[PDB]
Order: sequence, then C-alpha cells, then structure tokens
Amino acid sequence: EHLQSKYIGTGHADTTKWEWLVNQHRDSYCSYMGHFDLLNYFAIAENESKARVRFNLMEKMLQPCGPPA
Amino acid sequence: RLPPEVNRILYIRNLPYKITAEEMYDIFGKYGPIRQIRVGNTPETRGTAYVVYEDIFDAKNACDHLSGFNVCNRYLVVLYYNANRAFQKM
Amino acid sequence: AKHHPDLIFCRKQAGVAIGRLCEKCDGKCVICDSYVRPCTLVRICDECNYGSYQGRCVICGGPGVSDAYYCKECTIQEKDRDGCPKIVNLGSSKTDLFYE
Amino acid sequence: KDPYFMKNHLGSYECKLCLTLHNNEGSYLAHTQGKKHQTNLARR
Amino acid sequence: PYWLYKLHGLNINYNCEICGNYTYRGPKAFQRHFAEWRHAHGMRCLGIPNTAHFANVTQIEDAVSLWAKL
Amino acid sequence: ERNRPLSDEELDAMFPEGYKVLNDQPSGNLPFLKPDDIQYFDKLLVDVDESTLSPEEQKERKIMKLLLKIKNGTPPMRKAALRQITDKAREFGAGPLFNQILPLLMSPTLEDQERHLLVKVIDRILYKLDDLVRPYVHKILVVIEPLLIDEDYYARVEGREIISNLAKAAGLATMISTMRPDIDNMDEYVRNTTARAFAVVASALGIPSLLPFLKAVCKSKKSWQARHTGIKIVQQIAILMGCAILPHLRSLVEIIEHGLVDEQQKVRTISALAIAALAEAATPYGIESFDSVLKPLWKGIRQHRGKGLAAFLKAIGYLIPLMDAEYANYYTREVMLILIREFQSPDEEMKKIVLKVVKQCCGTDGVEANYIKTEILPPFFKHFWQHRMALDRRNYRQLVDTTVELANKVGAAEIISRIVDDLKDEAEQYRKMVMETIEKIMGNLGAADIDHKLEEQLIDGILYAFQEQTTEDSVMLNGFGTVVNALGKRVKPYLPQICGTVLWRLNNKSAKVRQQAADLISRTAVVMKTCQEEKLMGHLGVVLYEYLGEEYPEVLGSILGALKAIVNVIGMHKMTPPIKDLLPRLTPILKNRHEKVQENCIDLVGRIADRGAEYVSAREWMRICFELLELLKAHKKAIRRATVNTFGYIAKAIGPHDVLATLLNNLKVQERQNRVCTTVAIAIVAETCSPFTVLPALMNEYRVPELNVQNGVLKSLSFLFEYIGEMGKDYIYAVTPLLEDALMDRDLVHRQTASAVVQHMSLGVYGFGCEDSLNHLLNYVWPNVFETSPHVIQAVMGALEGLRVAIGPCRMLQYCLQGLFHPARKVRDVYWKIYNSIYIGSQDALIAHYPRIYNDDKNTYIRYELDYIL
RNA sequence: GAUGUCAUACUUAUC
RNA sequence: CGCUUCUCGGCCAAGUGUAGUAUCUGUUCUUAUCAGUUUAAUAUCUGAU
Repeated sequence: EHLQSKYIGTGHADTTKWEWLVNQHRDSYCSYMGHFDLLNYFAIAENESKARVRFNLMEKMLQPCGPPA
Repeated sequence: RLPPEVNRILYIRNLPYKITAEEMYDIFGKYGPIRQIRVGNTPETRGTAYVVYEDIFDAKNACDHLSGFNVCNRYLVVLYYNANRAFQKM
Repeated sequence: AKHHPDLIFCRKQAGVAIGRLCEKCDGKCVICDSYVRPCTLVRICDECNYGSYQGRCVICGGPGVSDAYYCKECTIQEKDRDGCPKIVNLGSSKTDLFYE
Repeated sequence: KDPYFMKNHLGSYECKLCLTLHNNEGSYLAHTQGKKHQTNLARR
Repeated sequence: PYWLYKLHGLNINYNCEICGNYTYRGPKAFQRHFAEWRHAHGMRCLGIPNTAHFANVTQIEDAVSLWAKL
Repeated sequence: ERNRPLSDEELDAMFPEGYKVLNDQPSGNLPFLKPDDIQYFDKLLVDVDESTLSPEEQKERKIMKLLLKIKNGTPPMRKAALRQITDKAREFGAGPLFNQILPLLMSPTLEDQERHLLVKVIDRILYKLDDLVRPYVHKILVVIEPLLIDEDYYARVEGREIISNLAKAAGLATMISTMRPDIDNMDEYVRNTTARAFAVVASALGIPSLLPFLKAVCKSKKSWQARHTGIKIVQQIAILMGCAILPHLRSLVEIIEHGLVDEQQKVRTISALAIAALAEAATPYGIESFDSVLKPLWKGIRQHRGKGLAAFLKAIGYLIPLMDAEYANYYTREVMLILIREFQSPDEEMKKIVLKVVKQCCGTDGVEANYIKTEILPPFFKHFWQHRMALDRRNYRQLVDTTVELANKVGAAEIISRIVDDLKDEAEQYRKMVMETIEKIMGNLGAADIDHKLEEQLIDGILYAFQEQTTEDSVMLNGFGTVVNALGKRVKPYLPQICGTVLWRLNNKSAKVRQQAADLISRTAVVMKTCQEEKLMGHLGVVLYEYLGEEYPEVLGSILGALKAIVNVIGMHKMTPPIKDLLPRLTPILKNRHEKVQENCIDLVGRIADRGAEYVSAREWMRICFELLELLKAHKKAIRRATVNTFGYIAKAIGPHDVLATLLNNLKVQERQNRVCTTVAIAIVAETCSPFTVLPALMNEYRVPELNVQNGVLKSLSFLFEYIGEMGKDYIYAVTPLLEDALMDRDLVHRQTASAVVQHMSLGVYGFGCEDSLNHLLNYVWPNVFETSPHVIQAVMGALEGLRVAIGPCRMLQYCLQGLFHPARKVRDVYWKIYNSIYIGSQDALIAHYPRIYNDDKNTYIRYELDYIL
C-alpha cells in the first residue's frame, strides 16, 4: 500500500516477474552508475569513455527489459 | 474520575497489636469521616484491619495517604478491599 | 513504540531539530524502546517541532527533560536513516485510563 | 488411577487418549467428564 | 465421521491411469501412494525408472514422453 | 453506585470471621440497563425465538446486543464485544451499524465514558468499512461535530482522529459534497463546527486538494455567512497545520486579501484573525505574503476602533517579527501610541490582544529601553497587574509571558523592583503568578542586576509566599529553588533565617506543611555545598534522620528525597547521619505500599549499594535482595527500573552467587510484570559482573519442567545478550544448543523468545565472524515465520532483520528465494514482506546477490553488463 | 478442522 | 530520683485498565447433479431438478 508508494522497488504479493526484473535492472544500473569500479570495468570492456557509458546507462533506464506484458 | 479498584473499604496489614481504637480512629479519620473500623482479634488474622468510610472520594484519599504510614516497629501496608482476596483462607 | 501496535510515526523530512524526551521516558529508544547502549540522537521534523511543540517528548508528548537518542541495535540495522520517529496520533494508549 | 493423564516438559497436563492439553490442575480433572473423553474411552 | 473426511480431503474420487486406472480417495493419499511399491511396480512395466521426475505423472503417454525426453 | 450508602448487613457480609468491631433482565446474563436507555435496547427484553421470523435486521439487534455489552457491561465483556464487532464489521454492514450508533450517541442522558466507548467503536469499525460509509458520512459528521469543540483535550483529539479517518476513508469529493450545505446554515455553532471539520479534512487530505473549493467558497458573493465560515475554516487550517500552511501561504494569502473590505465587520474580523493565524503559520516570516495585506490593515486600525481594530493590531503584532528590521522599526514607531491608548480598555478580549501584541512589539532592536521603561512599563503595571487577570489561565499565562518579555527587553531589576510588592499579598493566585514571573526572570536573565537592597525583600517575599501556601502546587518551591540557584553565594546571610523557618514548619499539626518544608529543604540542598556550609547541612541531615516518623506518606517520601539530596550533595562516607545507622534504618522503610515513597527508598538503596557498599557486614544486603523482589509489579514505571540496578549493584558488591539463586527462585510466580523485572535484574547482574559465572546457572533454569521459568530464562538470556552486544561472541556456543532446542518447542512464546534471543545475538555479534551460528539458527527460525500470532510474526521479522544484517543480505535473499512466485498467497505475502524488508535494509547488496533469470521471447532479463569479462 | 458462549494460561521493560 | 549486683530481649491480602494469543468444557453438516465468486489444491456461499 504505502510502502510501495513511498519506496519504489519493494513489491507486493501480486507483483509480476516483469516488474521485478525491471526493478532489478534499474537497481543494477544505479549500482553501476554509482560505483566507480563497475563504471571503470564497463569503460575498459568497451571502447567508449565514462561519459558515454553513463549516457548509455541513463538512456537504458526507461524500460530496460522491454514492453510489459 | 476514579479507578474501579478503589472502594469504600480499605485493608491494613502488619499493624501493631498494642494500638488502641482511639489511635486507629484518629489515623483513619484524618482524611474524612470513618463509617466503621474492624480490627482482627485472631492469631491467624493478627496485624490486619478493615476501615470502611462513608464517602468514596474520602476513602480514596485515605487509601492514597496511608500506604507506608509511620507507626510502631513494623511495616504496615494499606491496600484496597477485594472480595476474592479477603476470602482466600476459606 | 513496540508495545502499542496502533502507534504510527510521522515519517517526515528530519531537519536540524533534535528530539527531546521526558523524565518518565528518559533513556528509552524511539523505535526499539531500549535503555542500553545509545548510539545516535534522533532528528525531529519541521512540523513536529514548531512553536509550542519545541522541546517536547516524542513518545509520550509531555515536557522534555533529557535528549532523545536511539539504541545501538537501530544504528546498525539502518533504522535511524528513516523519517522522524514522532508519535502524532495516540490511539488506545493513555486515553481510557484518564477517563476512568 | 487414570493411565492417560501425564506430565509434559512445560509443567502442564497431557491426555494421550484424546490428545488434549491442560494448563492448570483443575482442567485435567474436568476433562475426564465429557463427550470426547467418553468417546475415546468407548472406542478404545 | 464426516468431519474427518471433509476436513482432510477424503471421499474425493481421483483416477490414476498409470496403475491400471485405479481409484484414490485423497490427494495426500495419492501423493503418498505415488512413492510406493504399487506405483513402482506399475511404472516398471512400461520401462520407466523410479525417479523424482515422474512423481506427479498420471498418464502413460506423458510418462513415456518424459522418459523419452530425458 | 460507588457512593451509595450500605446497611450493616452488607458491611458485615463483606468481612471475614475473626474481627472485632471498634421482566427486567433481558435474555439472562445481560448487564443492568438504565431506565432512560430502554429505547435503543427495547427489542432485547423479549425473547428472540428464531423460527422463520428472523430477518437480517434482527441480526443487527445482535449488533445492538453486543452494544449492550459495550455500554455498561464488563470490561472483558466489552473487549469480547469489540473483538466480535471489529472482526464482523464487513458482514454486518455499515448501514445498520450507523443506524444503531447514531441515536445512541445523540442521547441527552449519556456520559463521558459511554461517549468515549462509542468514539472508540466508531474508530475501530472505520478500518474495515472503507469506501462504504459515504452515504453515512453526514450522520457521522453531525455526531462528531461537537466533539472537536469539547472541553477535554482527549475527546477533541479523538474527534480529530475520527474526522481524519473519515476524510481518509470517504476521499475528497464526498467530504466536499457533504459539507457543502453545512456552510450556509443559520446556526453559528454548527457552521463553526462544519468549518473546523472542513479544516481537519483539508489538513488530513492535503492543502491543494481543498484549495480551489475553499477559493470558490471564499470568492462567492451571495451572503456574509458563507464568507465568514470560509474565513473561519482558513483560520482553523492555519492554526492546525503551521508547517503545512506555510507553503500554501501565497495561495491562502491571495484568498485572504479579498476580505476585510466589505460592509460586514464580522467578516473583516474573521479575515484579520485568519491573517494573524496565517502569519503565525503560513509564511511564518512571509512579509510579502502580508504585503498586499499590510496596506488595508493599518487603514482599518487607524480609521476605526473596536474589535476590528484590536484584530488588526493583533495581526500587525503577529506579522511584525515576520518583516525586516526597518519595517518592524517603522511599525513599532506608529503602533505604540495605539497600544498605550488601548490600555484602559474595559473589554477583556481587547486587553488580552494588547497583552499578546506587547510581547511581540518589543522583541528586537528599534525599541529603546528608556522609552519602554518610562512610557510603556508604568501603564502596563497600572492597567494589567490586577487581581482579575490571575483568575483565568489564558489571562495569567499571557501576562506572565509579557512580563518575561519586558524583563528580557528592558531589564530584570526594573521588573523585580515592581513585582516584589505583590509577593506578600492576600491572594494565592496573584502571589503564585508573581512567584512564577520571578522564577522566569531568574531563569532567563538571572539575579546579577539585583542589588543588596532588593534581594532581602525578594527572599522575604518568597518566604511569605512559601509559608502561606494553601494548595499542593510545586510552583513556589521551584521558584524558591530557582531564586537560590540564581543567588548562589549571595544567600550566605540567609541560611539560618531559612533553617529556623524550616525547623518551625517541620513540626506542625498539618501534614502538607512538613512535606512542603521537606521539599523546600530538598530544593535548597545544592545551594549549601557551594556556599561553604557544612555544619548546617550536617544538622539538617541529623534532623532528617529522626524526621522519618512522620505519619503522612507524602511527607515521608519528601523527607526521603531530601535525605537523598543531602547524601548526593555531600560525601557518602562523610555524613553525620552515616551509612552504618541509615541502611538498617531504611530496611523497614522499603516495605511501603506507596509509589513515590517506595521509589525514593529504592533510589536511596541503590545509592547506598553503589557508593556505600563497604559499610555493611555482607548480611543486610542478602536480606534486602529478597525484599527487592516485592518492590516490583507496581503501576509507576519508576521503582522497577531502579530495583534492577540495585540488584545489580548488590550482585557486584556481595558477589553474584546469592542474588542469582533468588532471581531464579522468584521467576516462578505466574504473575504479570513480575517475571520480566527479575529477568531484567538478572541480565543487569550478568552485565555488571562477569557473564560467565551466570552462564551455567542460566542453563539450569531451562532444565526445570516449567514453561514460565523457561520463558523467563530465555527472556533473561535475550536481555543479557542485548545488554552485552559485542561481548556475546564468547557466549554464543553455550547458548546455541539452548536456542536450537527452544525453537523446536510447541509453545509459541518460547519460540518468540528464542527468535528474540537470536535477533539479539545477531545484532550484537554482527561483523565478528559468527555467521555459522546465525545460519544454524536461521534454519530453525524459517518455519517460525508462518505463524498466525502477530507477536510471533513480529519476533520472526526482527530475527530476519537481524540475520540480514549479521549473516549478510545474500543469505537472506537465498532463504527467501522461490517464495515470491509461490502458489499459496499466505506464504507469498510473507515472502514479499521479507523481500521488502531486505530491500529496505540493504538495496545495493541485492544487485550482486540477484539470481540469474533467462530472457523471454518478447522481453530480455539477462544482465549483459555483469556477464561480460575482460 | 471450522463455528459461536464460558473458563484457564501466556507475551510486548505497556499504565 | 542517684549508685551497685542477677536474669531476659534487639542491632553491628501486591491491586486495577488497555493490545494480541494456545487449550478442553456446552452444540452442527452421509443433499444425488449443473453453473458462478473464492481457495495452491480442499472447505464455504449463491440459483435450477
């Protein structure tokens, strides 16, 4: 009720798997954008810099798994 | 506003046996008119008494101003009267 | 508190106003209600401490005497990073005993 | 001499015939008279 | 008694097509008889080994497909 | 009923032997119905006889019958009726429940307890009847309307909570549609109650949720009554939510600026009161909010006189600290003459408004002290310092606040020279107000400005006020203590003159005079050590050592408090009443049935055990530890917290070998508030002394075949672990098989105690490498989360929150795995709650501990960022 | 195993 | 009343109020199908023979 409205990503008993997967992907993107080690590993894995990787992580926050079902 | 545990009668435990009726009437009559006072005259009920007042507020003020009163060399206690606790010996 | 399940907290934005405790609830925690090993003070909100509500008790609501603080079990469990632990509504607690 | 009333490890009474529990001593003596106790005595 | 048969799920007709379409008067009784000697002797005629994948298998064709898929 | 006279037979039948004298019953066991309440329960006197003549509404008569158990029945019967009506509120319906509760609460022969029980039954049936009382919103609002304007604060708080619950349950459209014809009513009190209910609904449902409706109600020009009701609702919303109003100030100010311009003076006064209230709350310092409002207010205060000018002056005094320094200096230079001209006003409301504005008019720079002492303070002393102002509390507290503000602004000596003449008056209320003002001036400013020509007169006035006290108020003793603390070393030719008065007041026929003298000796006990007075304190202690024979227990508790203050202000082993002749003297004094006297005796016993434990021969402590078990089970919450500390001090002094056996023997009592206190005392004794010596003995109390003793031993172990914390890493292997065996018991209380002990061991040994015992206890605590009791569920939630912080969030996510998509909803809801608690505890730790999910056909769930490796 | 009346007992440092 | 001697004794009915909860005691469904709500699956309720 109020816990799902105050803190997003908690869930309830009628939560589907797609919303939980989208919340887990958003939490993983926030942990990658927050921690410097994950951003450095993502910048060393590809040829892009830290700003391009941060823009690609911020642009993928809107529906990271796809359309809902 | 009064709790339901208070009543018109109040019990006293560990009372001196050498106390007269005039001293008990003076100690019980300080908070109001005392209707009746019964002292125990039994070896199994020695040191206990029951003082019933005419007013409920006067009985509550007497029970609030007698718990731990200075007496002879014993530790007297004043408590409220209970129907289930007074007939525990039977 | 933990004794009354009908008590609700404010859960607002905690500012710089430090919480206070009365003489009857001095030393006890706000959430865990423990009087052993204090770790961090409680931060009140802006609406819970304004005007006549400044320097009052968070649990009971009377005049404050000492400073309010949380126990050591609440600082490690991330219970002090929540909102203001101020009791606003008093339901089925210290209300029927005054009328009886 | 009732062979069904026993003492548990928590200071209570246990009837193994009907498999019932009783906290005080006055509830074990009043559990022998009833419908379920008579049914357990007649079935066994 | 009717209360012990209605509360425990008894007196409910269930069909088991593996053991010659036998009858079972309970879901928990059928789950207990699935891991038993009679269901193992019924499944040994078709050639399926007694494992944990065929515990909830009732039809013979579904059990044969589960044995052929593994 | 409790004050009815009884005969001699009823008095003799209620006394045991061995004492020397010096149809009207509805359906059986229902309680006695009142003769004036035979209208609502008229269908209960006859038999039911349910045989093809029982409609559904007759079951609503059962909803009346439980009400017969709720109005004047037994409190267990009332609790059973409340439990039957709360769990069956959805099946009975809100319709017949409201139709039976509405004439019962509107009876003219009701009481306070019956109205409180009806309000509690309406609030308890409001959580299950959500979105169903929308036709019954007006019938509840008409009954909850006089509850907010009541005299008692608890009934007003209950009415405000009921109004907030009704606003949260009925939404915003139904409350606006129900209160819409209640604004243009002819009754002013009903309109004020409807405005207060609308303000409570706007505070409970948000300010912009009711802001355009209030703007449309205030901007409509049809009658002055609707505008006055809207202004009163805006003033009540500004006075209820100070912080919430501040953001809405700009809006609220734009609606309040439209008023105070019509021909009706009542609407202008209501708009001025709303602006004053707004200034107090909305935009507390928002001068701009009052900008477009400061221009007509000065014109209305300068062009007219009366109640509207007083309201405009109050609004100007409330908005004057909310402006700049130059604006406040310009406003204070043009409002001092209007405040001096209104000092001779015969109206009490205008005088109260002037006294409230005088405290805010001089609170910063701009107002000189000489002009305030010459032309402002003599009219404030001649027009406000009267005898009629001390009768009302609102007229006395505001006057005391204005006097404190004048003493803080101008000076404390000029107020002390004029307030000392009223200390020896013939009125008790005026003398108490003067003593409170002197105490506030001594606490805020001090006594440095007082010379030697006024300190003796102030001390004589304080002595005359303390010696001629007729009430039981502690204001005079606190004022004398504050005056002594402000004096300090300046009261050195005053200690014999106070001691000769205290010794004379300690021996009197009255009982409150000795208690007042002991309280004055206790309040002035800290001023004797700082003034190099050691013989007088010893003489007072020797007098109070023999003053324990006062028959009044309120005087004996005050004498014990004075003795404790004298023992705290002086040395423990350097007292002329020494500890060798006082600790046996207090051993029969600790067996008192009072609350404050027993608390003072327990505090004195704890101080004697902490600071004077070497003054006994180790024999009286073992006798007093057995009497300390009878000091608990008291409804005061003060002696039970000191008795555990006294038992811990006795166990630290005499060795933890004798008190532990008494604490284990006193654990089997089968009484409430007697087993938790002994467990807390045993935990305090184990935390003060070595916890290993009480380690096998705590394993012994679980060996006895008893549930209460095992529960008390588990509670003592949990409290000792919570008091130890990081010191419990060495006592975890000894408590691990006991916690493993206690969790497998059939009793839910023992499982809850084992879960609490596991949560204490998890919160205490977190980060020490003790994850093996936590993972072993989590395997047994995991079937304990499916219980139906809320206390066991809360204990399991606390154990899970401890194990998620101790063993790590990964183990908590692995234990809660495969339960979010469970078929059974009763376990899926608990798994979702555990997952939400683990996410609120540690959200960043669930990224690396998340399981691998395969991608679907339309959506992808595989984390391609973490799956790559360099 | 559920239901509704009665009794006993337990817990949350509740007052 | 002051001094000396003998003996004895002392010290170093615990209540009320609020929140939840585990048990027997006093009683009930052998109604044979269909459709709907709900339940993981039972149980239960609602209309037609």
